[PDB]
Amino acid sequence: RADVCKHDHAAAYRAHTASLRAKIKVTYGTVNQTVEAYVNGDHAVTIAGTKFIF
Amino acid sequence: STANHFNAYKLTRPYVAYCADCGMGHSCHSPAMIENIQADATDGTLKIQFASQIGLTKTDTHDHTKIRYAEGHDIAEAARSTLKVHSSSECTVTGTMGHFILAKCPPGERISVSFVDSKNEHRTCRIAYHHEQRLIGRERFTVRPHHGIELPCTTYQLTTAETSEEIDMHMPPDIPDRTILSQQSGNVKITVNGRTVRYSSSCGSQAVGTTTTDKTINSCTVDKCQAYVTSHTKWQFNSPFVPRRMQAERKGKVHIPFPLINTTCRVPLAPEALVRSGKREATLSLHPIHPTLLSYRTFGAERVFDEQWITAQTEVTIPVPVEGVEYQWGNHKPQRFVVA
Amino acid sequence: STANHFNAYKLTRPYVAYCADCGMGHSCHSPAMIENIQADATDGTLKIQFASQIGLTKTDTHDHTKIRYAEGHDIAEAARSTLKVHSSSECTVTGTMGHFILAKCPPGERISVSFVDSKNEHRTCRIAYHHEQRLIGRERFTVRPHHGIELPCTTYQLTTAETSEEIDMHMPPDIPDRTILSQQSGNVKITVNGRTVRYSSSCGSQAVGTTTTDKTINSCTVDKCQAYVTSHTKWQFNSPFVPRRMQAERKGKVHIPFPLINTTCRVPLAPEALVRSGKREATLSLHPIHPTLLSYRTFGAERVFDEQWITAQTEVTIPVPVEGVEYQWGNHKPQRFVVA
Repeated sequence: RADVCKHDHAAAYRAHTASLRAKIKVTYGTVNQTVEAYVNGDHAVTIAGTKFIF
Repeated sequence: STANHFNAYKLTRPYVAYCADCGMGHSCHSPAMIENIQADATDGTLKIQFASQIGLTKTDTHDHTKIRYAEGHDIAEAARSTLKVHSSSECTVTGTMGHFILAKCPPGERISVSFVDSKNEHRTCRIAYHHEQRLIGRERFTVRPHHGIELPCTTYQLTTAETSEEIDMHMPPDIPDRTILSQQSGNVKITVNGRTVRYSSSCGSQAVGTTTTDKTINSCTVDKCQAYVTSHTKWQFNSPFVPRRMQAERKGKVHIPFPLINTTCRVPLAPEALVRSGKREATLSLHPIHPTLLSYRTFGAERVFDEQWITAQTEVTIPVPVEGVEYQWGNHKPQRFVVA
Repeated sequence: STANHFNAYKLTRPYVAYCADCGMGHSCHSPAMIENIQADATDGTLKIQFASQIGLTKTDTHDHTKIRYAEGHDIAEAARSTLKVHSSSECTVTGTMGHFILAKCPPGERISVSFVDSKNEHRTCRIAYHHEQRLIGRERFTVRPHHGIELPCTTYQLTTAETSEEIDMHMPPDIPDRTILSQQSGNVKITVNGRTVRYSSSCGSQAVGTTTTDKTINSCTVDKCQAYVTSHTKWQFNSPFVPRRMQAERKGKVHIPFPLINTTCRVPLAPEALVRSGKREATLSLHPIHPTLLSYRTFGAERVFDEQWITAQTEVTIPVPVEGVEYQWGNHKPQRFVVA
C-alpha cells in the first residue's frame, strides 16, 4: 500500500437506506422557536403545547 | 525518524549506486541516483530519495557544510547548497533528511537531481517524474497574493520528523563487479579499500573476506582475484540498481522527514460575472482569468446541467428554468436564481 | 585535423564575428558569433561552430582549461568553464575542439553560445534552431533508464577526431570598418595593433603602405585617413558576418569533431494491452504511458491500416477480421490475432 493511504483513501460505500433529517422553524401561534428532528415519524417535537410529528 | 537525526545517519554509512542515466549517456555508480520520487502531497513539494545521505554528516554532524554521501572513501562530502533540482530550471531546495531531499521544483514530466559540493562536475542524474500542478478549484496558477483562496491542501511537512515510517537501511551488501584487487597471476596485492572488498583468487582460499588488510596472493587467477563488495556498519535501503550482497534480509528504520500535514490553500478567485437575464435563460458573460473550470448545473428535475473548463472572455447560456441553475463559474458559491 | 589539434589551430588565427544577435537588440563584432550548427544525430548533439579557439589554449597549447577565443588582438580567451550553451535552459556541454563544439541542448527556440570572462556574464548569441528531438520508436519519451529496448539510432561521434570533413581553414579575409587609425590633426599616427593594416588617406603613406607598427605622416587631415584590417594565413569559412573582400580565394584544412556513427538508444517500452475479442472485432484497451503512436493494420489484401496517437488511457477496437490484423501499439512486435 501507499504510505499516504492512511493519509488519504477512497471510499466505496455501498448504499443502505437513508433518512432525511429536518428542522422546522415554528411560529406555533405566539410561540416562535425552532425544532430539529429526524423525520421518520417517531420523534415527537415536544413544542410548548405542541407534540409535532414531521 | 527525523528528530535527533544523527542516530539515523550514524546507523549505516551511506552507499552509492549504479544509476542508468547519469550525465548524458552514462550509467555509473553515482551518489546521485534518485532512489525514488516520493511526492505524496496536494501542496506539491517533492521528497525525492537521494542516493547519498540526505543531510549526511561526514562525522555524523548534521550541519550544512556537511552534505555527506556515498563516495569511494565513505563520505561523498560536499556543501549543502551544492544540490540542484532541475525540473525545468533550478527548483528550490526545501530540506534534507536522512537519505531523502525534499523541495519544490518547477513543473514538468522529467526532473533532474544534481549535487556539486564535491560532486563530479555537479554529479547529477535525470529521471522522469510528472510534476504537474493539479491544484484544487477552478483556477490554474501558483499565486496566493490576492487573498481569496481558503481551501484544504495536502501540504508536505516542513519540519524534520520524529518518526513516521521507516525505510530500512542495514546489511551492507555488494553488487557484482570485477575490479577489486591487484595481481600479476601469482603476485597479488590486496590493500585497504574504499568499499568492503572481499579477497578472491582463482585457486586457494581466496574467495572472500571484506577486510582492508594487505596481503600477497599466489597460486590463483590473474583476473581471478574477486575483490568483492560488502559493507560493515552500512547498508542501502533496498538496492534498486543496487545488487543484493546480503545473506539475510534485514535493516534498521529511518523516517522520511516532513510527513505531510493537512495544510491550507490560497487559490485565487476569478473575475466576478455577467448575468444577462432574458426569457427562460441567462447569459453568463465572464472575462478571462488564469483558466477556470466553470460549472452551470441546473437545480430541479432530471438535471440538465453542464460544466467545462472555460478559458477565454466569453459568454454561455446557462438555461434558466423554474428550478434554476447553479452557476459555479469559478471558485465562489454557485448560487442561481429563478425566472427574472 | 583532430589529434595534434594545435596544428590546425596554429595554422589559422581565430577571428571576431559581426553577430547581430548579441545581447538583446545590439549586435556587433563580438566573439560570441555562431557560424553554423551541426545536426547529424538521432541522439541530437548540436555541433555549433564557434568563432574562437574553444578547446585550444591562447598560447596554442592543448589546454582543456583554456577556452581560447579572439579579441581584436589574437588571444581573446578565457577558461573553458566560461563557455555556456542556453537553448531553452543550460544544455549539456558535449565536446569542444577549436572552432567546433557539440553538445546536447534541451528544447528551445535559439541555441545561445556564451563566453563569460570578458563578455560580461556570457557575452553570447542565440541563433534560431528548432531543437526538437524526433525520437524513434512506437513510443515517444526521453527515457533511457529501465531496460526497455535497444534501438539503432544514428548518433554523433563523441570522440576526438583525426579528420573526416574539411572545414575550409583558409580565406585570409577582409572586413569593413572606420576606426583603425589615429592622428593629431596633421600628424596621422598609426600603431602596432590588431588589424592587418592598410592605409586609406586623402593621399599619402597612410593611403598606401604597411600597417603593423607606428607611422607618422605630417600634414594629414583627419577626414582623409582610415586604417584597414584584413586577415591572412587562415580564416573562417565564408565569413558569415565576415565581409571577406580578400582577393585571394584559398582554403585550408580543418576537421569537424566526431562525425556520426550508428549508435543505439534506450527505447522506452510501454505497458502492453488488454484484449477483448468480439464477433469478428477486437478491443485493445491501452493504459497510457508517455505519448506514442499505435498503428492498427489489417491482415490481408489491404486491411484498414490506420495509425493513432496513443496518448491517454483509452481503448481502440482493432477489428480483427477472418484475414486478421496486426496490432502495433508501442515497442512490441505488432502481431495481432485471428478470429477467435
